[PDB]
Order: sequence, then structure tokens, then C-alpha cells
Amino acid sequence: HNTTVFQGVAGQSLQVSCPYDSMKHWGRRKAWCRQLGEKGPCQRVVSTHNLWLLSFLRRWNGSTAITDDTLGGTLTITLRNLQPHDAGLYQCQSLHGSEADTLRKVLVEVLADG
Amino acid sequence: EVQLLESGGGLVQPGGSLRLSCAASGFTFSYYYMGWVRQAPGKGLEWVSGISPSSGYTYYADSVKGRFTISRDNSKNTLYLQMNSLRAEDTAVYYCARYYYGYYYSHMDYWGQGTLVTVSSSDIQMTQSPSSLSASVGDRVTITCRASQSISSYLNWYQQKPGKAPKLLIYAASSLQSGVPSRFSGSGSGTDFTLTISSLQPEDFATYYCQQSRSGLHTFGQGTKLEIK
Repeated sequence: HNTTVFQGVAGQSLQVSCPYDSMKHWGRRKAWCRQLGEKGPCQRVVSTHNLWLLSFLRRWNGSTAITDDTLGGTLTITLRNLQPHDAGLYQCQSLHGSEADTLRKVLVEVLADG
Repeated sequence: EVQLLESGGGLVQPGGSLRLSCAASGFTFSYYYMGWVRQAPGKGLEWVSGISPSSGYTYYADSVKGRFTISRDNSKNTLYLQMNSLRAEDTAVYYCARYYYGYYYSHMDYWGQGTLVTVSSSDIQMTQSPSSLSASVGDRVTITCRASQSISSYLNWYQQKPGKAPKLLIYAASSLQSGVPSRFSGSGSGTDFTLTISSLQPEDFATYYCQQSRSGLHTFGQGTKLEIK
């Protein structure tokens, strides 16, 4: 379960896609947290809609937007207006009850206008 | 395993030029931010420069801006630091350090043993209240660290044994780095932070520094000498 690098030019919107099994994660909410170290924490930046049936509705939180496709099985994260302080390790999480499974490790790179 | 091998140090006259080289192995060098930290002989740590994986972002300190030039070659896994117009103020032991994923809000988890350079013939300050602290084995020591402005909960604590490279203990205000024993603990938010050791050990007698990590200049603290009472 290694990392996938997503790089985007600073000042533009970065789209991070997280595919998953729509059958396995049926009825599970999704979250996008920022990992600051090897021992955590993965501070939740944004999560999907509180009602899983409305996962298609965009849930904004600062400059990070999240949207989920429960049928097609695709979690889309949007880092609107990239900033150099947004670079780091993140996680795509699938929430079920009290536990949380990791879907994909994402490394956000910021390019200075390459 | 991870190795940060430094080279390119020695003696130089004022106004000379040197090129510090830091060969890296064990980690994907094109993923992490890199940075240089020098330490004057018998003084505290000073953050020098930093660089982005794509080399598009170069952060320099005020004392070395314009004269130093940080660079990297991801194809050869090497970090460079071109030093020009070397004044007598630059006499220090330069350390090569790698940042964990990210730069802002991140921490230096791996350091090089350091190379010696001897010149022969959004600005926040960090102040540690106990400059010289003396305690015995088993005492309860609590070192503090005050910031000039709000730095949220992004502060790091480093332990530097006399004659070796500094090691990372606490990062992100209160997170314990992998490998650090459970005796160390951190706390604090905003502008006041504390480093607490429950019971001291024979290997805990060293120097401890606090480093802020919210702006582009990750300045260190003045230091705290911790020896036997």
C-alpha cells in the first residue's frame, strides 16, 4: 500500500481521485484527512455528506472539496487554489462504524508556475 | 536503511566558495523536502535553507540570503548548498536533514552527521525560558518554549547529544516520533509549549531545541542545556 503522487500548479485546482469497490464500501462514508507524521495524526480536512444517500453533494471545508460516487465507486477530492502549505501526505478513508479503512495514500506536490 | 552522507567541508578564507554535497539513500529522494541546518561551535542550532522536491521553492534564512544557493538533483539523490562570499559569521557545522512529507507543518526526521566549515584567516522567534537546567536521574524536567506569534500546534523538539547529529523526538506539538521511547511527551498550543520527561535516564543528558513549523523559515530555539545537578 505505497503512495500515489498528485502534483498540481500552485494557484489552480488539484483533483485527487480515489477509486474503490462500490460493492465492498456500500453504505460507508468517505473522509479526506491530512497525515502530519508516521505516527499520525490524520486530521480530518473534510468528509462526505452526513447522509450516505447524498454522497454526490459536494461538501466544502475551507479550500478542500469532497464528492463521492457511490454507484460508480469514485471518490473525488478537489484542492481549489493550490498553495505551497498544502503539500504533504494525505489519506482517502472509508468510514464504517468506529474504524476507518485507508483507500489510498496521496502525496500532494506543488509546482511554482512548472 | 536511510543514510545522509555529507561532504565538501574544510577550511576556507573569507570570501571563498564551498559546495556542500549530501548524498541520500534509502528513501525516494524526489518525494521529500530537504533543508540545511548549521550549528556554530559551542552554540545552538540555526536553520539555514530549504528546497522543494521540484526545486521550484527555495527558502533561505535572512543571514544567508543572497550568498547561499540551495539546489538538488533528484536523478542522483543529492542535495547541494553553494556557499559564496563566506563571511566569518558562517563558521559552523552544517547538517543535512530531510523533511517528512510536506514542508510547512512538517519536521526533520532524518539528519546527516554533519560536515565542518571553518572560515580561517512572517518572521517568528523562539525563546526557551530555561537556558541552563540541571537535574538528576529520575527527576521531573519540563522545558518550555515561547513563540513570537501564533504557530498553532506545529512545533518540534530535537535531542542533540554532544558530538553527534540531532535526533527528532516530538513533532507536531505532541506526536511521538517512531523509535523514541515513551518517556518523552509534548504539549502546548498557540504560543506556549512544554517538553516533559517523566523520569530521566543516563542517555537523556543532552541539549534540547524547539523548532517552529508554520512559516517558511523553520527557526530553531536558543537551546537548553540539561546536565546533572
